[PDB]
Amino acid sequence: SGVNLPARRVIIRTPIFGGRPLDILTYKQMVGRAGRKGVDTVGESILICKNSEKSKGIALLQGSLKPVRSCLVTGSMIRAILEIIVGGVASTSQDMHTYAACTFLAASMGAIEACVMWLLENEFIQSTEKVYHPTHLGSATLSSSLSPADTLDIFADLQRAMKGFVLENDLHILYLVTPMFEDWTTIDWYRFFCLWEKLPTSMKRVAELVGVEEGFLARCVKGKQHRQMAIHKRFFTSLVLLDLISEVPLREINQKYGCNRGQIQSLQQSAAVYAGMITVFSNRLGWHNMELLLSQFQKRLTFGIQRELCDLVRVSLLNAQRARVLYASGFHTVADLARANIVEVEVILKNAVPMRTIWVTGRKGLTEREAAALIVEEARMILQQDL
Amino acid sequence: SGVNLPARRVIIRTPIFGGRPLDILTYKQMVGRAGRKGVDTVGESILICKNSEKSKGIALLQGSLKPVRSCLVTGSMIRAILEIIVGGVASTSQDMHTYAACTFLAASMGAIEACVMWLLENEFIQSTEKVYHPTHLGSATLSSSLSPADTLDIFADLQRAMKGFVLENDLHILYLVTPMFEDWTTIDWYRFFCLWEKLPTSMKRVAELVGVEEGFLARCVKGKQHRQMAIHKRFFTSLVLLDLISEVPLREINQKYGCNRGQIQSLQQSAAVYAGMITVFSNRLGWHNMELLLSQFQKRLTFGIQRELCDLVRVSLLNAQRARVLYASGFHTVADLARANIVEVEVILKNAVPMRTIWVTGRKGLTEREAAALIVEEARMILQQDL
Repeated sequence: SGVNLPARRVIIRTPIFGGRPLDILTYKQMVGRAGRKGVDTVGESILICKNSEKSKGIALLQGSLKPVRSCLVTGSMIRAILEIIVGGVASTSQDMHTYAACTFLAASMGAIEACVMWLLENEFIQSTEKVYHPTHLGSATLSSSLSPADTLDIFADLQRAMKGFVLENDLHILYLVTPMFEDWTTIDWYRFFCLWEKLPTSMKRVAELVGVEEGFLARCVKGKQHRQMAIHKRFFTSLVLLDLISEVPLREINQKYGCNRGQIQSLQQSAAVYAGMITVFSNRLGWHNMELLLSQFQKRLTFGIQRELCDLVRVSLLNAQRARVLYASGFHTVADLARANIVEVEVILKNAVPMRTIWVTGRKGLTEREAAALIVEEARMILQQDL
Repeated sequence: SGVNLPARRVIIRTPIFGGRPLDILTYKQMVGRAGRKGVDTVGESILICKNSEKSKGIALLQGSLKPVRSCLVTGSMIRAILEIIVGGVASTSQDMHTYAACTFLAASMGAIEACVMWLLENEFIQSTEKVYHPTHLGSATLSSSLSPADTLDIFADLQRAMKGFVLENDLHILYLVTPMFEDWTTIDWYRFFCLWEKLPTSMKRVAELVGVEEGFLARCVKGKQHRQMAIHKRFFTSLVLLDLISEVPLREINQKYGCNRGQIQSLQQSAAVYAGMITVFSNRLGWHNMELLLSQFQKRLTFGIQRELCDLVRVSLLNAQRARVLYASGFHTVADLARANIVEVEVILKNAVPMRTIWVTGRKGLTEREAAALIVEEARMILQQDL
C-alpha cells in the first residue's frame, strides 16, 4: 500500500499471510509494480504454493476485487450526523433525513433518526423547538476531530486531571495524550515489572492518580477488566513516550522497552496527532490551563525533542540530532541560527557520528556542504515569511 | 513621601498620627512642600496641638531627625552575603570577610562568619575546599530576588504543588502568587463566612489542598497558629485576586469584599511583582511546567484583565476598560489593532461610560480624539520595534 517500487519480478512467499489467507483487494496492488515503465517489456508475478495450499492460492489469481461497502447503532455514523448539524448547515430534522438520502448507504439501494437520540443522551446536543443546536461539548468534538465514542471517555478523563495534577514530570501530561494501545507492540510483563520497581518516586505518583495500581502491575498477569486493561497499556504507552521526549537513544529503548524502533515511530507519529487533538479539544471547551500544558507536546512528540530544541526544530532539516549537536554549538534559537556563519556549521555537523551521505526527508541523500547551507537558508525564509 | 505638592500654608492636625507620636524624619518633609518657587515669598506650617499634647508637639519643632542606622542573626544580612558569593565575585572566605569590612556597619566604627553557616544548613551553598559554590536553590533565589527567609517556605510550598494541582480555576495558581497579608486590609470574618459558603465546588477543592480548613474558617475566630493564620489570610488574598483577574467592577468588590479600592490596587500591584518573582524562581529551578502556568499571571494581576486582553493591554494607554470595550469592537490582538481606522475607534471609545476628559497615566488628562489616535500610534511603534 506504500510508495511505488518497480521491479521486473515480484515473488510472494505464501498465500497465507500472517496466519490468514491473503485478501483479494491487496492482491491487485500486490504485484502491480511488476514491470517498469519504458524499461521492462515483461513483468511477472510468481506466487509460491505448497501441498494443498495451491487450491487456496489459485483463488487469488482468478479472484476479483470484493465490492465496496459503506460500514454505516454504528460508531462511524454518530460522527456523520454530528459533523454536519454542529456546523450549522443542517438544522431541521427533515433536512437531516434528506442528508441521509445523500449517503453511500442510500445510493446503494430507519435508524438514522434514532442515532440523534444517542447524541441527545450524551449532552452532545441541546433539544429545542425539531430544530437542533450544538452544545459546548458538541462543538469541541467536531473542531478537534475526535470520534464521539472516544470523547465521552476523554471528557471524564480530562476532568479527572482537573482535580489532581502533577507538574514536575511530563508523565501525567503524557498520559492524557497517549492515544490507545491498538496493537503497536507486544507487551513484556516481567520486563515491565523490573521497570516498575526502578521508577522514581515522582513518576509513581502519577500511576496511582490515573487508576494504575502499584499492587497489581505485572503481578496478576504473570499468574494468569477491559477498561482496567486499557489503562495499564495506556500507562506503558505514556512510559515509553517520556523516554522519547527525553532524547534517549532509540537503540537503548529497544534494549530497555522491548519494542522495536519501527513501532516507536509508528507511535510517536500517532501520539503526536492525539496531542494535537486534545489541545484543540481543550481550547474549544474553555479550559485555558491544560491547553497551555499540552500546547507544546505536539511538537515534542513528533520529533522526540526537549523544550530547549522546540524553536531550533522549526527548520525542516533538523529532526532529532542535527538540532541537539547544533544546540551545543551555542545556538539556542532559530532567530540567531539564521545569521550563523556558513563555514561554521560545517565542522560542528561533521562531528557527533553514532559524498551525498547526510540524509534529509523528502530529497533523498545530500552532501554536508549543501545541507549545512540549507540549514541557514531555510532559516532565512522563516524569519520574514511569518512576520 | 510622595510627589511634590506645593502649597502656601500647610496645617497638621495633631502631633499624634494614628495613636503614635509623629516621627521627626517625616516631619522635615511634612513641611518642606510649603512655599512655591518663584510664586510665594513666604511659606508657613501650623501644627495644631491641644492641652498637654503641646509639650510633645513642640519637641518636633526643635527636634532633629534621628541618625541613620544599618539594620545589619539578621535577616537583611543573609541576603547580603548571598548576593555576592552566588554571583561569583567573592569565593574565598577571607575575601568575604573584607566585604563585611566594606559595609555600612564596618564604616560606622563577628557574626558574619557565623551567618554563612546558616546558609550552609539550608542547602543554599555547597561546601568545598574554604571556597563556597552556589547550589541550584541558591542561584534561583538570587535571580528571582527573593529574601532567603521567604524562599525556604516557598520552595516547600511550590514543591507541594507537585503532589496535586487544580487547573479548572485560577485559584491554586493565584494562591502561590499572593505575597503575604502584611496589613493591607482589616479582615471581616462574618463576611468571609457568607462568601465561604457561596464558593462553588471547584474553588473549595483548592482550599483543602493548601491547608485551609472548611471546618475551621471564620468559625473559631468568631468564638475567640501563626503559620496557620498566615495561610487563611493568604487564601483570602487569593480570593480577592481571582475577582480582580475576572474583571469584576472595583466598586462591587467593596460591597462584597469589604476592602476598598485603595488597598486593592496597593495589593494587585504588590502581588504582580510576586508573580514576577515566583516565575523567575521556578525558571532557574528547572520546573518548566510551573513556569508555564505562572508566566501570564504577572500581566494579569497588574492590569486586572483576563487571558483574552493580554495582547491588547501591551499598549500603555489601555489599562483595564479601554481594552475591554475595544475588545468587543472586533479587535482581539495588538497586531491588527495597529491597522485600525482612526475615525472608527472614536465612537467605540465614546460609549461605555460608568475637552481633555479622558485620562491616561503619566500625561494627566487628554482629549478623546488625541488619545484614540495615540491608541493606534503606540501600536504602530510596537510592531516593528520588537521585530
